[PDB]
Amino acid sequence: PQITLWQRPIVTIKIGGQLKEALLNTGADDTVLEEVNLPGRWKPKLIGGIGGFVKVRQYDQVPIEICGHKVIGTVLVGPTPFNVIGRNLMTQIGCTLNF
Amino acid sequence: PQITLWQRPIVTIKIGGQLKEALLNTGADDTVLEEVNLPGRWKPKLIGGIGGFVKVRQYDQVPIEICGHKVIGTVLVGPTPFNVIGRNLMTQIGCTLNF
Repeated sequence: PQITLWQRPIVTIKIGGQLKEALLNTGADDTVLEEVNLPGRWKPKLIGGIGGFVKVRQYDQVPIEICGHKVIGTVLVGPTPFNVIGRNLMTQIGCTLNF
Repeated sequence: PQITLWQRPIVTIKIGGQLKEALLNTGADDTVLEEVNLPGRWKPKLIGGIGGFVKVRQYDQVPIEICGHKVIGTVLVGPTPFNVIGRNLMTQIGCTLNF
C-alpha cells in the first residue's frame, strides 16, 4: 500500500495467530508489542533509557504478518503506550519513505 | 527521494536560514526542534504527558525546507532528545509510507 500521514499510520498485524493494531513508526529502531504470548526462548533487553531503562523480552526470528506481507523479525514483548512496528520490521516488508 | 529504513531516516532541514538535522518520524504527530530562534508570535503548547507534560513554544505557518522541498507548517520549539519532523510536515512535503 501507499499510506499518507494525515492520520497516525496504524495497521493490522498478525502475530501468534492473534490480530493486533500497531503504529508504523519510523522514529523507532525496534518493534515492541504488549500482551502477546510468544513461544520459545528469549533474552532480556533494556530499551528506552531516559529516566531509566525498561526491561522487555527479546524474541528473535518471529513470524509476523503486516498488511498481508509475511515476514520474519525480532519482536520485543513488554509494556508500551501503544504497539509499535519499528524500522527492523519495516525493512523486512520493504517499506520506504517517499516524496 | 526514496528513503529506506535500515538506518534512522535523518535528513537536512533549513529553518530560519540555519541548517539542521532532524529525524523523519512517522510516530510523531508534531515537529519539535531544539535551539532555533524563530521570529514573531507564538503560544505555549503542552506536549508529551507520560510522567508530566513538557511546555514548548508553538510557531505557526513557519517556512521550512526539507530535502529541497519548501513548505509551511507548525514548528514546536523546545527541548527534545533529537530534532523531529512529525507527520504535520511530512503531509506538506507529500511524504508517504510505501511497500
